[PDB]
Amino acid sequence: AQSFLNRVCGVSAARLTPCGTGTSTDVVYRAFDIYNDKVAGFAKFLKTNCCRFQEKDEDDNLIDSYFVVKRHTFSNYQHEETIYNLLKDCPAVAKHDFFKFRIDGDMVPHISRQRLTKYTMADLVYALRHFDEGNCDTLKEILVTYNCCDDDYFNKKDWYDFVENPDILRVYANLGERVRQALLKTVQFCDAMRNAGIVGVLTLDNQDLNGNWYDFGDFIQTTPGSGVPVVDSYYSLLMPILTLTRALTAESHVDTDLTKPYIKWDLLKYDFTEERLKLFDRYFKYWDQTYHPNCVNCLDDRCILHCANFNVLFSTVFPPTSFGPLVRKIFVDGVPFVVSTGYHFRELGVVHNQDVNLHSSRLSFKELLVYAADPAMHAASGNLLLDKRTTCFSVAALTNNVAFQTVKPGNFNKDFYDFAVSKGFFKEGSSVELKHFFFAQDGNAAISDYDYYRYNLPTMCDIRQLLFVVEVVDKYFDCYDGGCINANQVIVNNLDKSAGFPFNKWGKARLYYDSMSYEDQDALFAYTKRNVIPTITQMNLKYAISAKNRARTVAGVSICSTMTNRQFHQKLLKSIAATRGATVVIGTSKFYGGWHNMLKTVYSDVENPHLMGWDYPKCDRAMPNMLRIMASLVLARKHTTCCSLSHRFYRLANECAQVLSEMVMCGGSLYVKPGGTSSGDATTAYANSVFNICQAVTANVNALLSTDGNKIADKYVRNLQHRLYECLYRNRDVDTDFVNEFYAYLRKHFSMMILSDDAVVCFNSTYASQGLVASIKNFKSVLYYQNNVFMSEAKCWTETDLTKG
Amino acid sequence: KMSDVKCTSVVLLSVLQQLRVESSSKLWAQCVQLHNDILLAKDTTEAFEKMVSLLSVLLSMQGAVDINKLCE
Amino acid sequence: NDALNNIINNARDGCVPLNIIPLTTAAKLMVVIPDYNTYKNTCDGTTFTYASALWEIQQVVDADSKIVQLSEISMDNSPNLAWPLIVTALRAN
Amino acid sequence: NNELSPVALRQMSCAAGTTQTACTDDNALAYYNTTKGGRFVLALLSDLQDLKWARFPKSDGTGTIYTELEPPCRFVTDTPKGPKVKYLYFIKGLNNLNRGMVLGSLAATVRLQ
Ligand SMILES: [Mn+2]
Ligand SMILES: [Mn+2]
Ligand SMILES: [Zn+2]
Ligand SMILES: [Zn+2]
Repeated sequence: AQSFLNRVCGVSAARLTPCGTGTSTDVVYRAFDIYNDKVAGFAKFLKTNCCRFQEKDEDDNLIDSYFVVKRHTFSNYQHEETIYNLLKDCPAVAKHDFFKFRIDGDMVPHISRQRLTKYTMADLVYALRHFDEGNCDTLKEILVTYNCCDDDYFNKKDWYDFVENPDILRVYANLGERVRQALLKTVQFCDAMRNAGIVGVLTLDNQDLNGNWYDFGDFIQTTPGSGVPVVDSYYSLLMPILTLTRALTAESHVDTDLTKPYIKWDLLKYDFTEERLKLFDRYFKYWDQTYHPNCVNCLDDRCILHCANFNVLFSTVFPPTSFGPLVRKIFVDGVPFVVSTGYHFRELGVVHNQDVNLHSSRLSFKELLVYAADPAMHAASGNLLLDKRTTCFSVAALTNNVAFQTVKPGNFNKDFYDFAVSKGFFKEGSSVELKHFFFAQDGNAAISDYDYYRYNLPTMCDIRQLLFVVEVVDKYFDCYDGGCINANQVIVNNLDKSAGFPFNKWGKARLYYDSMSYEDQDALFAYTKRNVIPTITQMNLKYAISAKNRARTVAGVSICSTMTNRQFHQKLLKSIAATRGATVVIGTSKFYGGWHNMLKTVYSDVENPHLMGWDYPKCDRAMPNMLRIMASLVLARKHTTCCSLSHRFYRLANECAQVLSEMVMCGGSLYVKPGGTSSGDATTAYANSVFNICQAVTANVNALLSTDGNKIADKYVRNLQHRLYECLYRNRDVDTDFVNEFYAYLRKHFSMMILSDDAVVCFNSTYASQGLVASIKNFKSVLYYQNNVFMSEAKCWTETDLTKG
Repeated sequence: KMSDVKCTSVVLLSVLQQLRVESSSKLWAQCVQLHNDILLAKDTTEAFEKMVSLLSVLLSMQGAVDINKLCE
Repeated sequence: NDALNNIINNARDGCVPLNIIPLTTAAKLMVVIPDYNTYKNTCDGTTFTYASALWEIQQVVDADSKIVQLSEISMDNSPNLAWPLIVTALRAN
Repeated sequence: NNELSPVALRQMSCAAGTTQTACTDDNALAYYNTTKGGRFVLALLSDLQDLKWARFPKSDGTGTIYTELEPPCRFVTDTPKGPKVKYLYFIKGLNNLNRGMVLGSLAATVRLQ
């Protein structure tokens, strides 16, 4: 009847309005995270047994707060009652209310909670990580309700895009405070659970956006002072959001309040080792895995990933004028220099040089090279520069006047044109027509293309999923060999190319590859395994035919980088390029029937095939730093015997100092490259392949995990789902048996062909139509929440008649 | 007919560039902008007005003696 | 300069970040302004403050690297100038 | 649903002690993770207050592994023997999830007051 409604409201705010039927339930689609003994996943299920009431604000207007009430059994009733009685005093628990009503002649029990919010955090996280712009109604409602935007904003089409409409960051960042408060109240909930002696597993689908918690249904009780919270899935699923919405932006104000001035850090202070641990203890107190503020203390590669992931987030709070090399005044032959004696990354903490020799007597040729390539001496003796054309952090000016470089138009070969028009070509209405021309560019063309690095944002990665995608991508590369090679074995083509800055003032690469005997090069390559050498990259424009008027800019890295990177990587690089029948197809020619062999390779044994391909919009500049780091780690993994563990870490640090944040010398003044690959280094064409395979595996993982595991009919793939979730989140160490299992599943139902980001995939289709493998929308979702680019469906094709390739 | 316009815009920009027109940044910016719009045009009539605008730049100076160069 | 030695002595370890040496010891500042609107907010008048110091404007030049006097850069006269203006200044004490 | 640990693992006995050489014969009980790629016990269930080293010879018998233990946990159960206060000892470095599994199994199949 109606006494139900006046019973539910209880004591406070009896402004109850039914939000459906009466004494019956209310079924809605919500995103859970289920793992019982029969099903895993992070998928939208059908929540049924709950009657939802909405409160009325004054003036008779509907307010954003609800009174849910479940209806379930009798043992869960008392169990819930006891656990709530124990957990009531915490501020981060929503007020329950247990009562018995009657529908027919029986006291059906209820849990009439109070003052909810319509959505949990699980809906927010799912909708951001599983985007589909065709139907994003839940995201629209969640955005409008919390005053982040207004409904009139969504009439501006391509609103969701990141390249177009770059203002959407300002819309998303308005959700930071709610998420930060959720983090804090989760910490307080964990403290209450521990001190109360309760053992339980935490999910996001039991936390309204305000911060409170509920559903103490599957908890168990232990002795007080000895409880344990389980937070592996919660934090790891929530990781990618904390940099979409900048949830830690309120940590740079004077007393962490948004209505205060900014903290003014000291100029010279660069350590920030205590602050990182304080942040970790405040927000991630119960993440029971050691977090090393500086990664030079890490034990192996996976710990380096696990600590770089946290440093990425914690480095966006500290000022960007303290990062970079940490120079030191060194006396040589009675003269003070300024030379780099370390580094300070955002993703690896502080790294110190091991072999530094102040009060040196004389400099060898190796010393002269390693001192004429460091930006410290250059920048520390140049005028300041404040460039308002760009948003990238400028550093200094080496000269007194900037230089403007233009791009000339290509010339005309008239005789061929006359011959063409003689033979009845270029007639109006013909299919063949001129479209590829030599475009021209005005004075400020170089800097207007360097400015595109503004599409690079500090991104967090789902670490407990990357620590498995990296295993599978690793298994994809177990067919080849690699190792360090000596100076007398490197193979270099075209020895008369430029030597970078400032070496291009004296001669081409031949001179520097010539003056060093076969012992100087090895001395340098063994020096870099215990030191860090920052370098200065030049930026040049290409002059080639094209169909689009945008310029193309390529980075000419200095010789001191590629000279050692060749020795480090060349064995593996030339073992990849000399293999036929693999996934990567670098080196396989299309002449003499190679293309036919490739196409018949990728059609291998799939059952109901359907082609699918793609390419990435601005692949080099939209690259996050974590995926670059992981790609370099996967490439350097093969050195299990030739190098130690400190040597491998210092080589990785050198790579990050040379191709990830190196001081680009664009024009006539140094800038700071924020992130992304520089396309003119030694291992671009293979790092891109590693990236592409990583995205493919991530799409497969997301597509298989996020499926309702009660409709899947083939038993084996359901067991695959369950074990996949188990080894992803409920586990900590690699399980090579299941890694082999999943890799076999992939290569049997997802065939691939890869070059540097230009891929082709042949997939079983009657599975992809049931979401057991990656479709072409899954790559859109992954690129959205991980690469920060929206994949337009005018660049991804899909083909179904295999007779045409 | 438009292909002839694109080709003549290419050669016109080349002769303008070797006439040392890029010493004044604004003029070179206007010229390169017009040339890019001519090359990307899909129809003939706007190509021709941008063409005459681009040719007026060459006619403006005195470096290209026209009466001799027009020898028929 | 003695300022570089001064800021290198005050470090706890003698190692200071690279991105603060020019910021706190440079004797000349270069600005690049794309349009008059940005010029008004930053390099307004013969003195301006950046990096918590005092600078005086000197030798304003345009893209063609020809000297432009300060009175010319008005609102209405702006469309008659090459407009990556490079405004130089020196550190005042 | 997100359940803690479906099904329990098992119970056995093992050896422990106070130092490296203080490892006497069977003096505790261990719940173990049954993995095909090796053997891994979870928790040391004992009556003596200050055990600090535990030991178990390798399956080959040539080697033997020492397992350091964290500070103990105080709990009791109900049995025909009456109030019988044991100390739960965890291997050092045990992660939260396995603590949850062992504690859930203990509270499920064994009484506590
Ligand atoms: Mn729940
Ligand atoms: Mn429940
Ligand atoms: Zn670590
Ligand atoms: Zn090696």
